Amino acid sequence: RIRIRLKAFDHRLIDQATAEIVETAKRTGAQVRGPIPLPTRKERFTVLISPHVNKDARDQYEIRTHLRLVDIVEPTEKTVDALMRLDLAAGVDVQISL
Amino acid sequence: AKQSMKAREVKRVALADKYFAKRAELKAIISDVNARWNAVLKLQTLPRDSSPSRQRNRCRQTGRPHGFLRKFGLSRIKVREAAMRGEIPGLKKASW
Amino acid sequence: RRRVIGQRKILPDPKFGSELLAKFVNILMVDGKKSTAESIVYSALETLAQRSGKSELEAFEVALENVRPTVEVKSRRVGGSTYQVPVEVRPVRRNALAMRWIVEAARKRGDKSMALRLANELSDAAENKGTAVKKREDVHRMAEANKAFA
Amino acid sequence: RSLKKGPFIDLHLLKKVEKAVESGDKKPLRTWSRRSTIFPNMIGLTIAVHNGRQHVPVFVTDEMVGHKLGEFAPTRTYR
Amino acid sequence: NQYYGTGRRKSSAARVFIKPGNGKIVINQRSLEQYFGRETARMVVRQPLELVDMVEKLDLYITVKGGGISGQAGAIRHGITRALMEYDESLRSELRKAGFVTRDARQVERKKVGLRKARRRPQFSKR
Amino acid sequence: ARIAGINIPDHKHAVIALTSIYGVGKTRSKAILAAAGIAEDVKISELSEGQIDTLRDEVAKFVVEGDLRREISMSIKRLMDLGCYRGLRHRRGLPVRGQRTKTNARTRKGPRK
RNA sequence: CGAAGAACCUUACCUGGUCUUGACAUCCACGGAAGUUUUCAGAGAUGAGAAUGUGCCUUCGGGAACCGUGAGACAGGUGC
RNA sequence: GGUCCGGCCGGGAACUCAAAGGAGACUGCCAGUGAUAAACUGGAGGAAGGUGGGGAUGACGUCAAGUCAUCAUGGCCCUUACGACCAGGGCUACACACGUGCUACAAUGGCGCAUACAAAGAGAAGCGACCUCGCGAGAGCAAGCGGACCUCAUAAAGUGCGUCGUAGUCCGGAUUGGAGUCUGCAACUCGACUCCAUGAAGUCGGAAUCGCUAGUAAUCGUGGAUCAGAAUGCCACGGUG
RNA sequence: AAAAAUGUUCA
Repeated sequence: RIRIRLKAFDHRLIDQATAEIVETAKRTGAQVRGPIPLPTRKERFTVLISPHVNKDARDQYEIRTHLRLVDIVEPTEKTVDALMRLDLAAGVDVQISL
Repeated sequence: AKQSMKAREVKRVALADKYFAKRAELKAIISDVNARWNAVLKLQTLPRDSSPSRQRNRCRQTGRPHGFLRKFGLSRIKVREAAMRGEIPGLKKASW
Repeated sequence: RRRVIGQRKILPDPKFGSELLAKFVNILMVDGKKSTAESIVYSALETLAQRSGKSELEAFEVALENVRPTVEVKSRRVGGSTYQVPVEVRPVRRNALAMRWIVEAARKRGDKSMALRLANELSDAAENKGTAVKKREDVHRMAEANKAFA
Repeated sequence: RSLKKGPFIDLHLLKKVEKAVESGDKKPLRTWSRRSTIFPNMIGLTIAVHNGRQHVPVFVTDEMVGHKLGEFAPTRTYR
Repeated sequence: NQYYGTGRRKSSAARVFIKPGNGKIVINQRSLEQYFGRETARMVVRQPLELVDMVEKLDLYITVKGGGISGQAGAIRHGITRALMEYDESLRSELRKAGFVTRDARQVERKKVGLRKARRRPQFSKR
Repeated sequence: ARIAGINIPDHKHAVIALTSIYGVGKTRSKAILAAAGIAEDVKISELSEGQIDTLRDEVAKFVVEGDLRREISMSIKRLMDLGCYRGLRHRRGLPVRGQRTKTNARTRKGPRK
């Protein structure tokens, strides 16, 4: 029903401080979904570390940007009060659906 | 730096979507590859003005084209500088 | 060096049951790939089978273990004087080397296909058309007749 | 390169041409421009096309089935 | 199904449900030589099966995904005898020392900056 | 065979035999044979002279041979008359179509020392 | 190799058009809402125009933004 | 179980996968060896032993190494200008020489047919299916997706068959002619792509010279960045080996 | 235990 997309950088953030909305939603809603993974949409760069020549040294970058989305699904539409106005979180893509 | 070289570059972007882009893009069928009609055609080749194909994306702290990254909107070094100091979330050294 | 360095063991040919046959595909390895190699192996194998209802495997074996390499020249110290020492070859490495050579010898016989090569080529056992006879007349020529020591 | 699906006109300096075909040309137009289709009907003129330091008079030739000004001027000079 | 096996070898992981029934290899509604063209590969993974002789007496379904051609067959070879260490725990030793629950770790290595491949570097000359 | 005039290669399939021999190349080879309903993999060893009648007609709908070879040279010299970038360039035979004008020009400009 | 893209433009180089508190900075004074759509000539830069808009606050003077002009202290220089 | 037979439907979370948190390896045990010393060599068990495999980490320092043009800056210098703004041209000459690459010379191959299995990224002025036309490049028409949904998307060597026969050819592809597509106001110098025609040199390379120790070399594709629009370049990914 | 020179001035 509802899609709940949690998309944040660190595992110390997509997993931590994110339980506070799963909590409050139990009473108001009627179900919870646990934290379901997703194939993680990630990057890696290369920037030439030198200011001039020397391509033997380039700084090679990586960047996991984790995706456990949780994705609580609710036919119960009384969830919304304690879900979204009440609780708050930043550093994490918070997205809701019908 | 070279303040002067930069200054130029800036103003091209104002006109780029204020006297061009939807002023110019007004071509429709009769002036593209769909169809042709020389009337309209030759009088919308008539203004040239500013153009984004005469604009490079540029670094916003150098304005050189060499070693450019769209992705951060800045050049080679003006990524690496920030990135080494650990200012930017989650960029890290390759280590897999 | 200070360690004897080799690598993993290759698998024996699984549809004739024979490691030698699989190590000769490797010799013929074309595009980096065993596949297009195995074809021709098998093509010329049959050629040999027709002329030789009995084993056609003992015309590889005889030819190449008649040839017994032994020569190189090195030097080591002995009693405070170095001396130019001639050195023998160990009987195992004689084997290991010899199997390769005959099959190396193909793709230069100026045929159309590796059929006509490896077929006519391999069949001989002591009257070789392969490099095996052609190294005989150098190995024993050298040894102990222009080699001052074992 | 190509005029695409149906043709272009390739306007580049088409503000002088309409003045100079009302008494003809015979006189060397100081022209920076190096592009514009020379039309087979715009002939008998004297175009001084640029090469970036000298404008050279070039008398247009008949039957120009699709060509540029640029192709008829020096670009860099040999030994 | 009554015995399961993983076996993930050469980037291909293959499900194994060993079912009660009779010797046959049914894999994606086909056989080996039917899910692939000419193969050397087909013989190699039957090698544990003749090792003490089976597949005349039970049936199996396999669902291999991804990786190689040989890599797929890598997975098949791996998972069958990770489901035949649990059919038989007496051949537990005779499968680990016969290198069939041994994972192949010769896996393709990554490219680097300033190098053409994993170790390859440019040639230099001057003549 | 020959078509009717000028030899072409013999004892070889018909697509082969048509060759590149001025305005009839690879594409034109099998397209022509397909067109006149004669079989493509008919050797001149296997080539009939009832096949021969329908042949000649389809190659007459293209400017081929000596005829072709005029027009072309008239047009390479065309561009020079103009004195085109392509034009003048042909007087020492310098690359026109893609190729370096500095170097690497062995087979257009001629070779190194 | 610097340069993970040299048409013009970029790009420093060149030839030409053109300017000198300035293209880019700050501050002071003057004039003017900012702007809007348009004409002619020029390669364009621009130069010279035609109409049109009369905003934001006011303590009604005054300001706030911004445009043009004036003037220097200054400014500019991928120059060594 | 159902099935439009298609994980197409419910359904079950087992399973692969996903990805957060763990289990494990410690010469730890077993024998021998060793100054009874440290320690070493075999053995076992295990997915993995004796710096397991692959990254990332360059000491005190040296090279007045490079880089005032990435940027920062001491001094020096230019000041109706070594300043500034614009249009055109150049940076894609060429008479040679060299570096770094790419492509072939062929049947262990080339071509025609059908066919097998991948991994990892990309993305709302965005990717653009579809369906229509276009031989074709591609143009039209237009859905879908904020992308473990939809689009880019279609792996290629490989495989079974058809053939050609070791010819500079059916190899190879340069050169050039003519006609087109597309990005851009616009492609003449100096943009990329396609159609046809023309069809090269090269018959596996001297003296000499280089890399690479294992999934390495080898080989076959694939994607990404850059980028209005220019990869035989760079960066990254797997298949085979 | 396999022949072999030579290095403009200046921190």
